[PDB]
Amino acid sequence: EFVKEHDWKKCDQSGFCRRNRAYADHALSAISWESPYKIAPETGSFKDGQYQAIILKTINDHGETVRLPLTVSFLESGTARVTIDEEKRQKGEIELRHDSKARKERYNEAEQWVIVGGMTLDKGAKVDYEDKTQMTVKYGPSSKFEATIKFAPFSIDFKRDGASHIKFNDQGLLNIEHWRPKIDPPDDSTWWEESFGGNTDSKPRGPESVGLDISFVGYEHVFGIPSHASPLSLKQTRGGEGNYNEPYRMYNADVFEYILDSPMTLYGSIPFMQAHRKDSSVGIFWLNAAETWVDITKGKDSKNPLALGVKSKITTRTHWFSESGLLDVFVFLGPTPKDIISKYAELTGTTAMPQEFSLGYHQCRWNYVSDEDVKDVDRKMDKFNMPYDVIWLDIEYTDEKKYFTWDKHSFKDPIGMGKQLEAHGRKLVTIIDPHIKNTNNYPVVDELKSKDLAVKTKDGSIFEGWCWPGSSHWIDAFNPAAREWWKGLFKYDKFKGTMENTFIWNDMNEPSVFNGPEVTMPKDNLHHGNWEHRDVHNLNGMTFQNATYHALLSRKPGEHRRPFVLTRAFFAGSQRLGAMWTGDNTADWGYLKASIPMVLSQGIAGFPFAGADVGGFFGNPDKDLLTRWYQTGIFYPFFRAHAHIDARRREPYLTGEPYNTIIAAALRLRYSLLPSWYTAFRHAHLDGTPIIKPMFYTHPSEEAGLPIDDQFFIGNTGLLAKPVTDKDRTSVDIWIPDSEVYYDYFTYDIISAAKSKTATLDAPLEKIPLLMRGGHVFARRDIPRRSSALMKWDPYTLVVVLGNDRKAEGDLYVDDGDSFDYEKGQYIHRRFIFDANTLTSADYEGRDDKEGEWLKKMRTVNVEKIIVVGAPAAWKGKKTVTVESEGKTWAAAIEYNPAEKSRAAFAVVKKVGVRVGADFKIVFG
Ligand SMILES: [Cl-]
Ligand SMILES: [Cl-]
Repeated sequence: EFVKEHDWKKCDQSGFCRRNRAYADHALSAISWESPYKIAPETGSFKDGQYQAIILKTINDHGETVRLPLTVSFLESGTARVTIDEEKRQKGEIELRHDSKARKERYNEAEQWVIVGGMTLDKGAKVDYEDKTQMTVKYGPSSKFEATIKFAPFSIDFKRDGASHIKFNDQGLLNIEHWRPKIDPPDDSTWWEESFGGNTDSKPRGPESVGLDISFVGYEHVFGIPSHASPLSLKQTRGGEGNYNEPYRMYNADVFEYILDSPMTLYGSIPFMQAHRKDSSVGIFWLNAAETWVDITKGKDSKNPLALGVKSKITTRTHWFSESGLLDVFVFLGPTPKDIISKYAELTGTTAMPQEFSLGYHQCRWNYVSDEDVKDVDRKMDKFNMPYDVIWLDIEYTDEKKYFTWDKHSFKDPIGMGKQLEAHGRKLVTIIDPHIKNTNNYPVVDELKSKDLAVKTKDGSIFEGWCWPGSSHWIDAFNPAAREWWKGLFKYDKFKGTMENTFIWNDMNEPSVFNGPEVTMPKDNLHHGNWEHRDVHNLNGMTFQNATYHALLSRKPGEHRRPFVLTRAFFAGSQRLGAMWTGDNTADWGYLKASIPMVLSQGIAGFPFAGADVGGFFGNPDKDLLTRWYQTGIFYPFFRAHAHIDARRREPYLTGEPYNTIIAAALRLRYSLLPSWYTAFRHAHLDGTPIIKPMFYTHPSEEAGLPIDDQFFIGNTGLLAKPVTDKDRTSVDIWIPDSEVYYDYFTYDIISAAKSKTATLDAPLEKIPLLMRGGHVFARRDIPRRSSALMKWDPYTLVVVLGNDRKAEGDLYVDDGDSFDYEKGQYIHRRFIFDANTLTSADYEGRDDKEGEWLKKMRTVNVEKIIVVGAPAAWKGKKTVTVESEGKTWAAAIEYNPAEKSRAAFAVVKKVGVRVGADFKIVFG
């Protein structure tokens, strides 16, 4: 590695963070503090779902003002948007220092990058009341939501169900740093040039941060703003036992040996926060791409939040501030977690339909050293009956760190290697990063430069800095021209050695710059549009993943298929583009434990296709740690083992017995559940539903679930997992959320019924703690195969899990896994309902029964086995069920097994013989 001992700005070393914390400190200390911002009421108009007005900020004691245009939008979804800009900058009436050509206006293209829907204004929104001091707009479903805009001082309260839920500027922390010239007087130490990390930011605009206090009234838990090594329920940041002392930071960065339990930034940022309490949820999305900090405090609503004499109800106070751009905030009023995340996904995108194979097990390290190493690992996985889908090539596969090349010594036959993988339906993933080596005899860099596709410096020169290849330039993927050029580099006939099973890993896209400040670009670099790097930093990774995504749609004439791209850096909207992982984690138990809250936070922030490196990246995991890590990793939506260059080889067959057998059983469970995992991804695509779901999401009425972040439900299955993540543990305590019956997935032991509680479950090394909730049906594939592609035509097993209602529902989505034919209806989506002794299968969307090639071939694929857990006693002695499908009726044998000790009664129907694409009805009893 280049950097050994890294320097990260603490809040006090970030000028605009210092200024905004100081602004908060002053406002909280001041007596009868009034925000110096007022709506000029005569400038206001409401029409057709939108309020527009001028906020006047008073900027000195003479009462001089600047004009800050306000726009409040009320969207058909019931979401609201509040935007504040700065008129002098809209007009261009400022002067940038240093003869800079940077844009004068406040960055206003975050919307262009992030927002894909949800923007229709609600012409049903209406002013309920309006005088010279305030106005209330009714909006949302049946006009149930209200926003009360107070003019002087400016504030907005967002209300429903007879209460305020979210307040803007209640504490008076609104801060829009208006443009000023650099003048010596007739505290400005952070206003202009700032130095850190071996770099001086020329700061041509001076101060321009935007900040606001957002209060969540009556909420004691807030969630989101990934990525951090931190609990799902976010910590306070202004001190106290078990709290942080610095704000959560979002400034995508390459953080060497990142630590646990910290508000420090990691590699990606999604500035979306939710607040949840029993039966009420709200949220905000802060649409800003610049460095952003969020302070969080909790206490009573009184100015001294520890005062006596006041009601105890807790308000969570949050203080958001970004270096530049618009103040631009979306407000979600729920009332459930599912509602909020759905509405957020309508705005920023749902999860892309994945390549099916990408849900399988990925095998990676730094590095497989040759094409022969790759082919050998492939063979050994099969020798050891460990299924996997993809083998990965880290940076040593390239010729001297030039992307779009292969090391000729070590990778002489990449097509041969590809074809070997293709023999089991397996894939290859190759790393490609945004740093393009600055060297002679390299057409990729020649074109990057001559076509003006590289990121620029403060004076418009091509930026140069160091990364893996040494001296490099960076693709400016903000430029559509750069994205279009990038597409051309990936065609199979151009990127020699690649073929139809080759997909792509994007890394170091924060961007990582080894000699740059905080290992990234200078803030005064310039991008396409003449935006400063400060304006757009948190978007950078996403623009690069975007470029690569679009490059993989078609790589030869007539091809049109789903990309698979892994990214390190990301933003709101990256869910449209592929997977993420949590970067360079460490081979230790605390990082295994921490992975679960991190991966959960990803999904509730609308980017669920997420995982952590299995085994941990840095170091050498003990055999038990590695084994437990597989048992956790099979529940990551993105499931990959990876290891640092100095770490011992740890392909899973190297572990030794008994670990090999336990790891193989974990892999087989992941594969068996693939039908249900894929269906979970379908729901993420349809409406932004998380793939693995925390308790707050599934059980919004159960208050005790709010701080729980070590257990989760899988998709739409009712499967409740709590992996073991502690050394030498041989049992686990699972929180049972409700009064439903819960069954051990493996033994059908009844773990709980009738009442929410904590249950202790035996959990030796060989146990994966996994429960099945009553009321659910899920599909699996029992026949073990070497890869997901080799399962494609195999029969399904349905597991029907009954509680006392003897009623259940679930679903199964299947398609060709690769094309966009799903857009034209070429898929199977079954809704399974058990009710009144009958299991039925119907099309999920109610479509009437034109079959393409894939649908036709699926006519050979059946449901063959049904297992009913919690089978009623009345079925005892009955030797058949009656099956009806496609006009034919027949008996199928059923085996009834009575309850025994704590094991549930269960019944098994074998050789059901019904095609999965057809309606059916099966009557029991
Ligand atoms: Cl002005
Ligand atoms: Cl749910």
